[PDB]
Amino acid sequence: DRAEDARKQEITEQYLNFLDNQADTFHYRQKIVKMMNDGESRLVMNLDEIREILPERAEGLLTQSVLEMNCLQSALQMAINRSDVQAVVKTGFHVGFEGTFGERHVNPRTLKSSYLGNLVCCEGIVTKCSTVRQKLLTSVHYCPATNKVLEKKFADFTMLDTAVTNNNYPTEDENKNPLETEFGHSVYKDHQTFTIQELPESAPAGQLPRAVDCVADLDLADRVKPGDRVRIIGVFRVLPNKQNGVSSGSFRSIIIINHIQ
Amino acid sequence: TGRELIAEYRQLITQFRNFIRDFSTGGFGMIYRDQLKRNYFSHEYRLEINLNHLKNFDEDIEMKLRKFPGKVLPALEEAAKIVADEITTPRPKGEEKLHDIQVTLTLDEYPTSLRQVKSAQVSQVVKISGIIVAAAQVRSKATKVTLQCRQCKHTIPDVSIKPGLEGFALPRTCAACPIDPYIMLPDKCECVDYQTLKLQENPEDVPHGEMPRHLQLFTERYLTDKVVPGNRVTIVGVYSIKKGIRTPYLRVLGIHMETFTTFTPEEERMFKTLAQRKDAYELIAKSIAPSIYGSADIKKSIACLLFGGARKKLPDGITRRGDINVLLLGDPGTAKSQLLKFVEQVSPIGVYTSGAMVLADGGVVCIDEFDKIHEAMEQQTISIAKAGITTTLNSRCSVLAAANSMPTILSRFDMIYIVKHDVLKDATLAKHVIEVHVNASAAKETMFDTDGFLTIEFLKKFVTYARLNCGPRLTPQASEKLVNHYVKMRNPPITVRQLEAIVRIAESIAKMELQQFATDKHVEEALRLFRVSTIEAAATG
Amino acid sequence: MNAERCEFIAGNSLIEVIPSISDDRPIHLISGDIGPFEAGVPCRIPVWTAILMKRKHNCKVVAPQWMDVDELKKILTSETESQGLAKLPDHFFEISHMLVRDAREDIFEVEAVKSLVQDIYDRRDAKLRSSAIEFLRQNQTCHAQLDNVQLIEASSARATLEACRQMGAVVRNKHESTPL
Amino acid sequence: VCNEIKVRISQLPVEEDIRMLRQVHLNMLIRTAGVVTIASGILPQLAVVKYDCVACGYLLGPFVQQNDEEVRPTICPSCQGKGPFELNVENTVYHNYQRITMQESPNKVAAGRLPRSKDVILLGDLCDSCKPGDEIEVTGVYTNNFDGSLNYKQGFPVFNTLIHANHITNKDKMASDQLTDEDIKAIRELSQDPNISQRVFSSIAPSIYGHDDVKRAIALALFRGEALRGDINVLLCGDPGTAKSQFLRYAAHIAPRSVLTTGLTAYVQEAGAMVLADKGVCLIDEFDKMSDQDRTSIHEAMEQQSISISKAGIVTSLHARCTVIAASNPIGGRYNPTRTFAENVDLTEPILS
Ligand SMILES: [Zn+2]
Ligand SMILES: [Zn+2]
Repeated sequence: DRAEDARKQEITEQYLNFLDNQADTFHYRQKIVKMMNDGESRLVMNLDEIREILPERAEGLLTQSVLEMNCLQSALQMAINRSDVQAVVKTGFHVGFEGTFGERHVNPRTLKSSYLGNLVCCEGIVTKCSTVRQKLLTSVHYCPATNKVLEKKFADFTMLDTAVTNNNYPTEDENKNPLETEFGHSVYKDHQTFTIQELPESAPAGQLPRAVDCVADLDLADRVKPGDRVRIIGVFRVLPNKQNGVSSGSFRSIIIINHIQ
Repeated sequence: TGRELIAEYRQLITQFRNFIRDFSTGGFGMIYRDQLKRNYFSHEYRLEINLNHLKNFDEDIEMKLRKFPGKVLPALEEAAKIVADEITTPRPKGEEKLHDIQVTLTLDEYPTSLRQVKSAQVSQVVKISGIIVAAAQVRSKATKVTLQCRQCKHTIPDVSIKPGLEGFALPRTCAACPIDPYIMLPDKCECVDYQTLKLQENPEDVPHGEMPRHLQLFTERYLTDKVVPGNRVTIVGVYSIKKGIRTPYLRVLGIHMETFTTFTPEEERMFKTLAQRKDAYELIAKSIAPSIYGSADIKKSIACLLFGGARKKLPDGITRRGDINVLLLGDPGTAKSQLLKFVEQVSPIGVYTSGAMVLADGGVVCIDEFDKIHEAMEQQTISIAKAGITTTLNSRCSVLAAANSMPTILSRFDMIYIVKHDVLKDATLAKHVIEVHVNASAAKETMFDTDGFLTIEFLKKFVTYARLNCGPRLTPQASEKLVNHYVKMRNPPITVRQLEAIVRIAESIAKMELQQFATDKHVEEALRLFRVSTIEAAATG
Repeated sequence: MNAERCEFIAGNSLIEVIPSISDDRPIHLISGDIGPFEAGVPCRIPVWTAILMKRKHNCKVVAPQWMDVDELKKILTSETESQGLAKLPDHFFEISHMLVRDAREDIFEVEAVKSLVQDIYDRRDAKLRSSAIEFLRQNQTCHAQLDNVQLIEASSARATLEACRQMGAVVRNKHESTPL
Repeated sequence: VCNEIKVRISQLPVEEDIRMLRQVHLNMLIRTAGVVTIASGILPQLAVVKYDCVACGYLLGPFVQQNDEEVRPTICPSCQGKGPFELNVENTVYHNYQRITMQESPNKVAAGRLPRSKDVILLGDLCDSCKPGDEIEVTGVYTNNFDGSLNYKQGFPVFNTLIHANHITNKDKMASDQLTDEDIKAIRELSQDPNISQRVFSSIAPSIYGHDDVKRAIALALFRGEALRGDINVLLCGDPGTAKSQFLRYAAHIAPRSVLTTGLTAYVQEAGAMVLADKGVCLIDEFDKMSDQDRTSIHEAMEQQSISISKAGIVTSLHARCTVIAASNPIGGRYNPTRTFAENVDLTEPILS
């Protein structure tokens, strides 16, 4: 376990040195300054540029994508903390990717279970859309009986973070005093789902075209409508299911989006 | 009593290892050993076994494999994995991981009728024949899963799930915590592909005056995406009941199927020999529909329709069409539908019909009964704006139309014929045609055909070759004649549409000879064809 | 050089037979005298002559001592334990294939002998594959050592020679491109 | 071959209506008759069950499966405890099962009443023995059981009722098309006579007088060409009251397999008349009174002798190789001899071809 902690410290240090190099050859520090002046909260990186300076990070970022991406976003937060500009945004800062994918450029027909857990880039036509809806992230409560403030965090399978918790909404103190929600301090995020189908120029003749489901959050919501031709970058993942303690072995799969073109 | 089952399982693994190693056709020919080695180095982690070979090697394990497949078959897969490790070691660096191998079966017997699977055959291996009628999208199924307790976070790893359309039940209470406390980690499980199909019994075997029956099929890993609706198949699989009444389904163990753009130097030399011949254009026109008498200029026009002109895009972006369109008028007889069916067979892509207009990008559509679209013909596109929809459908094709008789749509057709006192010549034609039909009754009782006409299988390939390779232009001397002809006809219904149609026909004639350029010869033949076709409409009606 | 010529060279080896015919004088071959033959008394002749007599029913072939099952197991043990290629008798695979082709009546414990020979061939093939793959990642040298390789094994592996000749040109181009 | 010989019992003396069953007849043996309306597919049902004991590997059972229960054990005696249980795949036994619905015959209903209906259960070799539309007669046991949802539906403690079938006679089974040596001798002796052609031609429909052209067309169409359609197709057009339907009735009497209908192809929600008439004779009245759906489907069927169906991606086709004899009325109520047949009949030339 401690070796895993040491490796994560090493990986975050490598990404932090790449981001906040003393004379930045790739100018991502100046792009961070532009991002914080504009009030945006995600940074777009060239995977081909990471590939030159840290190829052992870049090729591992495709196969072991979850741990590498978590380490990269932690390094981005430390790089922001070194600035003289202040972190206004209550949601964290995020990363999207562009570049050369090769093996992992796919279609809804060719996305199959060998690719689960990997970063992928996929193409198609938007065929459905949910309306934008708000989702709880953290809740802040005031205890009037004791003048203390309680907080709670929430997590879900559709989020990149693997960690899980009880997800019960708190109502009482440990001393069973009642609690009051602070709506001005609790944190929510915008949420949307959609689906993409094969392009009609590529689907083989006679057969029905195949399709894939997609999840988008925060600034990526409210960007698409039906009929749009899109290229989408994200992690391909699987979702379990339960009914009365009996589980069918057939699970559902989605793409958790990082970036849209 | 688990050690007795362990003894049985290890004994089965020993016997299947001996079968894979020792079966031979004589000499050094150990067929399954060689096939497994070749598959593993081809990165296909599968093997296929014949049960009659297994029955000759050892009858008892074959009988057990048929009657208890869910118990016995994992031992065979494990034995295949062990033998593959023995064959391939020591593997090169980076390839140390040992892969997991799927075993499939074949069986030489008569298939069971789909209506006559006895209820005693549940959970046994059976062989069935039929037609695939539907095929769903590929999905993922979990093979091994990891469980964690919600409260105290104790884990159960590598819980394995049985195959097929079977669920599994989680532990009710914690092993180390309310009712049903375990959850499944999305990141630490293993998955494989699966697919669902639907099988219909063969229409030959349906009893008289009844509808066919159906059965559902389950396929896994390398048996997915092997079939399409309409295929005829024979299947070996386990007869199962889906999880006091249950519906049945078949878990597939083996499938057996019951059923251009690339050329050789021989094919190129054959095409070039025909192109080198002087009578090539007349020979192709003769080769169109030899069973139907006469109609020489119409057959020449159909050849021009098949080959088409060149297709152009100038620097300002305005494109110029290559397709050619032909219309036939007159009496409803004289084998018009048979000509359309011949063009449907010969064309590289095409459709016959009485939407349908869309479905032939780069192809040919034959329309019968045309007296039953202007945007489709000219723009190669149709558009719509009704309540709640506006779209455009775009497709490129040539059209051959047959009518039995609007003056508006006659502008859209490049060539028009009126088919129209035969009786004395028709006596000789009646003799020939009835002799053909009596010879067909007697029958009821590769460049060239026997009669010197070109074969369909050569002609179709030659058209597909020429379209992707020729692309001609006009010579300046060929261009000089058309200007004088246009001015003379217009100042003695003359339009630029007709001028461009004549240019397209001249390019189409030069395409068949595989020319770099069209000349005065091709222009004069194009002008003759245009006059002979179009002036019939000026004279008549 | 190919497998037929490898078998042709392997035919020159000597092997022991028991005749059923008899003859008085020797036979004065250009490759040296071989006779005389007495019925029921063994003698040594070339392998090609032995197969020629066996087809005409004029003799019985005596298998080599290394075709004993215990000896084959010793060879398999040494080949499994050693990192490089173990040493074998001369023309081992060729003589095995020729005798199984033409004289399998006289071999004793035929299926066990055949299976052991196939095992030895399989793992020697894997060793040669791994050595060639590890060589083709090299840039620093153009040399390798391949002790106890058989002639047919060398004949089957001539793609590596062509690959090394192609690699040398690009290495020479880089050396000529280095500035001064 | 077998394990057990079943005894079926027939000719039970007392018949009941479905309408007249009372609480007296519960657990008694009865016999009824009616028309089949709905039939399920054949499905396997549990018959004898055994279970594994997870705690010690002991096999529990056998338990004969009762009619309306989920039979399970509770204690394994070999460990004297409530060990967990699993179904034993290797020793469970199944049998075939089917469920049908039967209605009172329309002929036997009195004035202004609605017919009643019952559900019937078939097991084993009684399965697949009848179709919807068949007049059948059933012998079995009349029984009852409780249903709480039926109680909540009616508002009183009513009970569900059923008949478990024991013997069935199908009154609509056609005769066997098999010939004795006596029949073949009679056929040879008939065929030897020289007047046999006129015998056959005139003896089709002997009540109708004249119309030898129609009689000869029907006679040569009952036999078939050898085949490339081999079937010979006939169309009749005539004034109303000219007995053009009596010819179809006599053809329905004499044809080997026949479908008699009136103005026809398959239906999606089911086979149509030509599909049912495959390798038989299809007889149609009121042919001019078709819809355009009928006209298009029948033109496909006569062109290809097979009918295609497509629905939600499922694609099929069915054989319809039949001889067609059709009848129709002319335009305006009467034929006009100043006009051609193609003018008197409203069908187009692609149909009339
Ligand atoms: Zn617990
Ligand atoms: Zn027990």
